[PDB]
Amino acid sequence: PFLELDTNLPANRVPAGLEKRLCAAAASILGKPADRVNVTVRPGLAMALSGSTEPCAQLSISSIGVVGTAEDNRSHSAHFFEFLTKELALGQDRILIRFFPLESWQIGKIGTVMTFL
Amino acid sequence: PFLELDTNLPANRVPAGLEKRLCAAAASILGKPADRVNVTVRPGLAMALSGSTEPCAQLSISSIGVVGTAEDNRSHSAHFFEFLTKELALGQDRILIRFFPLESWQIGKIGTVMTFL
Amino acid sequence: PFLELDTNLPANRVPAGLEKRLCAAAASILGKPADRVNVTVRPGLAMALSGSTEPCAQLSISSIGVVGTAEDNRSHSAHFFEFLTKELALGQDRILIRFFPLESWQIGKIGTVMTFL
Repeated sequence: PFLELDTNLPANRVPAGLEKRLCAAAASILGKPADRVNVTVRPGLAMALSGSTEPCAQLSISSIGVVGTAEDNRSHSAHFFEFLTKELALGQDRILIRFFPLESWQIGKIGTVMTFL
Repeated sequence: PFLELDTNLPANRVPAGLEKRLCAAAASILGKPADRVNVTVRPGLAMALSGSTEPCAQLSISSIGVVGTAEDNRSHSAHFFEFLTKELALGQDRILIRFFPLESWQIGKIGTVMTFL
Repeated sequence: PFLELDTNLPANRVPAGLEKRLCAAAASILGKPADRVNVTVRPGLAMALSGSTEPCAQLSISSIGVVGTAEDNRSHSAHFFEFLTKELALGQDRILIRFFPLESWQIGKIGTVMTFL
């Protein structure tokens, strides 16, 4: 899975090790191994969420197979909100998630694509 | 709507309050309330646009319903170019926009997805 | 084409001129002119790739027509991995690519969309 987190928290207010703890959280929530989880955190951005510049975070989750229905994404959403509200000390009104299904022909790995691996 | 702006302008050359003025602009252009507009600005990046590293900006716009046809996106494009060329003091050759339709099962909000709200 | 590169290398460890050399590389690999290539590099991020925070890079490639099959993307992947492993001095285990097809109604250029140009 690919997780990308944009936040207007400065880098020195993002907890040390967040990118590693998010790998372990995503592994349990999405049912994929932690060594196949990829996390990108982009702090110190200028953001408005719901029209407000108070601290906030945007998470994008992309994966093959597991983020492609409302019923699956409702479950994933509940668990990611619990994790992030605690780690970032944000209210649930200050986080949004987007889910993007991927197919194997879209993922370039070790000089080929996943269709052939 | 979700608006993401990448620019090679340094943070101290991006006008103060741009993320808030872009909420109000997007509200009028896309016909959605300003309190449902989300803006992310990422300044100080290394960019080439049309092969050139002169100051430039990339805007991504994602929304349910309203960015899914050529005729709608032509109108949105004209209005966003007018707003951004003035705010950033860039020529129209230095801006590109990408439009991405979303569906309600893709948006995680308050621990669920929008399909159920 | 649109190329977006996220890396946990600090800005002062990314080779000067990478955004320009990536325009020339993408032109040859994707068969589009260098003056239609757009590159965004975001350095200094907090990243884990395959569960590890060692130096790594994520590349996203979006284009009309040329990134929409496994056979095309296998070729593109091989060439981009050769370019990036040398430029960033990373192993092939530390890079992933995502490919995204676009349609002309999604691209805002000079105040319209590409459908009308």
